[PDB]
This record gives sequence, structure tokens and C-alpha cells, in this order.
Amino acid sequence: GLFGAIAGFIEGGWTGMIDGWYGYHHQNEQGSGYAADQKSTQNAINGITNKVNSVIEKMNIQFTAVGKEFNKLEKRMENLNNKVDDGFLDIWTYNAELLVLLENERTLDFHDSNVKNLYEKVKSQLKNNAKEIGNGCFEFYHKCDNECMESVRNGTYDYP
Amino acid sequence: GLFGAIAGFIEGGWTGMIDGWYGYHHQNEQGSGYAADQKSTQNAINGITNKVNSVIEKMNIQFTAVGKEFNKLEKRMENLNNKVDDGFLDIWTYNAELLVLLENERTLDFHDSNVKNLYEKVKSQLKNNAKEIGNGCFEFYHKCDNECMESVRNGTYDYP
Amino acid sequence: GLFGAIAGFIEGGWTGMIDGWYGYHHQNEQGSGYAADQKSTQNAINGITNKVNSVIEKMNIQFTAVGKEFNKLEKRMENLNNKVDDGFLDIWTYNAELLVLLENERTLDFHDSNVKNLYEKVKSQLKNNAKEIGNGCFEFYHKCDNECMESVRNGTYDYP
Amino acid sequence: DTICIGYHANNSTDTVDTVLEKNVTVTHSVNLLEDSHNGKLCRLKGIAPLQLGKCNIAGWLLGNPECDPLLPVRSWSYIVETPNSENGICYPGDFIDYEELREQL
Amino acid sequence: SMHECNTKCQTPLGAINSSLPYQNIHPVTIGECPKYVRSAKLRMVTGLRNIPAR
Repeated sequence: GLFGAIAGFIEGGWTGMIDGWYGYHHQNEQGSGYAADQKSTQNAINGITNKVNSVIEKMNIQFTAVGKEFNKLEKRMENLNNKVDDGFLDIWTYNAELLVLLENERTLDFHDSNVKNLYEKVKSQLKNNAKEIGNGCFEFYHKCDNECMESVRNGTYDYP
Repeated sequence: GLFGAIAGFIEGGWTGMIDGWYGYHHQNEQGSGYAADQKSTQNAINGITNKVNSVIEKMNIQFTAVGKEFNKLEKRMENLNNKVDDGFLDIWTYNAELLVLLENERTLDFHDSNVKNLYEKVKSQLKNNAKEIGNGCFEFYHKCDNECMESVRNGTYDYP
Repeated sequence: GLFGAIAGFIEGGWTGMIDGWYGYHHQNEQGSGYAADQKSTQNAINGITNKVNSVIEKMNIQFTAVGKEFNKLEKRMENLNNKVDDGFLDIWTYNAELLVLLENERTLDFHDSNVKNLYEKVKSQLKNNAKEIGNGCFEFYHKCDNECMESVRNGTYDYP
Repeated sequence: DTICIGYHANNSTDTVDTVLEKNVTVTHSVNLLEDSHNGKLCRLKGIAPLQLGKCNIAGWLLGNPECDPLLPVRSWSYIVETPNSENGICYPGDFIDYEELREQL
Repeated sequence: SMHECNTKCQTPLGAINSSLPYQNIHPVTIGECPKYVRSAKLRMVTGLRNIPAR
């Protein structure tokens, strides 16, 4: 997208992750499988939950709103009431649709950001222990276990 | 801007580019020329055309807005009318200048994004065969044709 | 945050940096201390000053607004006046609380971007003659004085 | 021993509209807009409304003979008319400040 | 038609029983209802772009 991970250098998303929005497809000689990164997943979920809260909280509830009737010699104050009800309804519908286009784009920017921050975090651990091969896929120089994969997940693996 | 490619690592834009918004310039033994990267330029043109359509679509065309007279013992209802007309015109003028400043910033950030996405796809493609010089320029280690420069435009390029 | 420097790759800010929002720590043999990057600090201050100006100057000052009087057979034009005042105040509080939460996040993204644009600028100058160590820190290969360390700050030091 | 960073996908045919592209297919979304209703008049917090039915406000308040079923109604949470609320004033003239009387009520 | 249902929000078409911020049913409301707007879709994304790789 904007940052260049979602349909970017990482070609597509994997249905093998269900545990979280971000994850690692490990391909060990001890067996392959998927494992979600709980940190980037929960930071994204917390930021999305606060965005979902914020847009609903700013929408203070509509109380009893009823139509006003006017007589045959009150057509001006009828057209003032009509202009007021229409003009408010225009502004509320306009702000509701404008914000939706903006926040959907900003959320796709935010998720693309969270894949990028996770990729560079794993790349800075696999420095001269691996090479980049598949745009997300690293290929190790010394072949390490599922414990060493989990060490790369949890933010350790200090190896050169 | 917000991605450090436009006015950043690439010092300025090329006036010899007319074919598209993002493009390359080869310096082969076959000579030189400006050639746009079509996929990034067209995707940006779709993103700009959709925003241009959206901001024009979201306002609905102003129907007949006619001024209303009030007599000498209706000056309260004139001050209600005037407050309604002013207060709507305030809000609609504020909404128009809000979305102009905000989306003009987002447009320059979006184009700056697309130029770094253009540079990073070429860096990940040329890899061990080329180094950085002018920040954007890639001296090859083997010297390949303008057909092989087109292989970097379409993003194939079959040599590590 | 979004760009992944502020609470990202750089773990925390320095309380010895006070002179600017961006800068460098000395760790040479000529002693420790701090020297601010005035270009990243001033471009951030200019963007912040223009957004501070924008949010204030768009809000054109409120003229005299007083309560209006209505008798016992004017409850409709009283409740129409009240609906106009309440509906404008709903929209006004809504636009103010939209702008403050959105542009505080965009300010965090903008500052986080200015740390990227500075760090990648120093990496492209240092290259092989210094390597990254303390996620922000660069260990000089050949070693050099506070004059050579200053030359990296001001936008020179074009050493491979 | 290889390790590949990626992002989530699923079977979800949810779509959203953005400034860049309309109807973008997404893994999860929620609607902030409401369209469902019971199709029924219901009690507002356990208290039933007054339904004027075949009558309007003026036929109930003056006590028109066709609006005698509405005369014992003491309390309500809201007042309801229908498109056929014609039993009002049953002898011609005018109702002075009618518009204000339904605003009081 | 009147029925022995209960609600926090009524409209002329029928009673809404939801906590969503907006509605598109009717401008006339009684009690504590969602905000009337002429919108047909205000769907916000919580996940990312679905690209199944299938």
C-alpha cells in the first residue's frame, strides 16, 4: 500500500495465520508451520479498538427529534425549519462519509506500517546469519532450530 | 516530504520526463533517454482520480437559495434566519479549507511514498550487481542493454 | 510509532538533547556531550508553526451572540432557536475533537518521519567507514576526531 | 531452516471505500450505520404511547364524540397519529394557536 | 402497529434496538436513537486488505 508491504514486496497474505494479523511462516527441517507475532498483532488491535471507540464516542446520542407543524400563514418559518433540518442533515452525512474514506485509508497505512516495523525488527537480528531470498523470507547460514525461531519471534537472537 | 525521496535522496525532478510522474533515466552504451515506470504512475493517477472524484461527489449541488423578507416586528426571526445562513456558511467554508490543506499534504506524502516504492523495488531487484552513486543511480557491474533496462522497468531482471 | 523510530528502533529520547528536537550524541575520545541537528529541528519547527497557525487562524473570531426572548405563544420559535444553537454546538464540538485527535497523530507521524530522514541520511554518508551498533549509534571503522564527527552533522563526510 | 514474515488473510468478502480505491476487499470490518428496526410501535422504557388512531390532537382535546376512546388516557411516553387522523374539529371554524398547543403537549 | 415490545428508540417505521452511532431509517425519532444520516454504507475497516494468495 503506502509503505509497500501489503500487496508490496510481500506478495500476499496467508490464511495459515488465524492467531493474529501479523506472523511468521517458519520452514524448519524440524517441520514447517505458521506462528503469529503477538506484539505487532496486539499493538494493531489496541490501536484499532481505540479508533473504533473514538469514532463512536464522538457521536453523542440523538435525543427525541419530532417534526414541527406550521399554519398556512407560517410558510417562511416552515422553510426556515426545513432549511435547518436539511442543512444539519447535509453536514452530518458529509462528515460521516468524508471521515470513513479518510480513516479506512489511514488504517491501511497503519497496518502496512506494522508489517514494515516487524520486517525490519527481524532483519536487524538476522544480519550476517542470513540473506534475504523471497521478500520476507530469510535463508540462514548455519541452520537453527524452532527454539532459535522463537528467539527471533520474542525479540532476542543477538547473533552476528 | 514525509518519505524523503521527493526533495530528499533524489535532489529534484526531471523536466525531460513527460510520459509519467515516476520514471527512470538509463546511461547505456546504447545512449540515454527518459522512460516512465507505467505501473506506479497509473496506480498514482487512479488514486488521484478517485480522490478528485470523491471530493466533488460528496457535496450535492446547491438548489435555489432565495432570501426571505421580514417586517419591522419580525427582527428576531430575521436574526434567526441570518444566524442560520451565517453559521452554515461558516461550517461549509471551514470544511472546504480543512480538506484542501489536509488532502494537499496527503497528496505530496503519497507521491513521495510512490518514489521511494519505485527506488526500493529497483534496489531489491539489482541487488549485488549495483551500488549507489547519485542516490537513485545504479552503476552495473556487468553492463547490460536497454532491453535489460526495460527488464528493470517491468521488474523481471534475471541475474543476481 | 508509524515510521518506527520514536519508541521504535531508537528506544528513548535523550534529556541531554534540549537544544533541538533531533541531534547527535558524542562518544569520541575527545569526550561525550550533545550537538543538535539544526536542519531536522528547524524543518520540524516550521511544519509545527504552520499547523499551529492553521488550526488557530481558520477559526475566525466569534462576534456578540446573546440569548433571544420568547413569550408563552412562541415556544415553537424558542425550540427552533434552541435546536439551531444545540445542532451548531454539536457540529462545532465534533469538528474540534476530530481535528485535535487526527492532527496529534499526524504530528507524531511527522516527527517520527524526521528521525528516519536523519538516520538514513547519516547511514548513506558513513557507509563502510562506520557500522550501526547501538540502534542509532555508529561505530567508526578507521576512527576520527570531533571535526570529522561534525562533518557528518553538517551534510558533508562523503567517505565510502 | 527459513523464516518468512507475512500478514493475515482469510475467506472474508467484507469491503470498504477509501479516497484511493472503492470497494477494497478486507479481512475484518464493522458497520457504524444502522438499518434494522422491529417494524412495530413499542413501549418507550416499559411505558406505552398514546395512539390517537382515527383522531388527531384537536378531536381528543375538545372531546369530539368519535374520539371518546381517547378521553380516559391519563399518561404516555410519546404521542402518535396516523395518516388518517381526520377526526379533529367536528364543527367548522378555526383553532386559535393550535401549532403552539401541540408544542405545549 | 402497536405491540407489547419494549425499546430505548422509536421511529415511525419501527423501533431500533442497537448501539451503533448512525442510522438511515427515519429523521423523526423518540427516546435515545442513533444519528439520522442519508448514508447507505459507513463501514470502517478493523482488519487489513484481504489477499488470500489462493
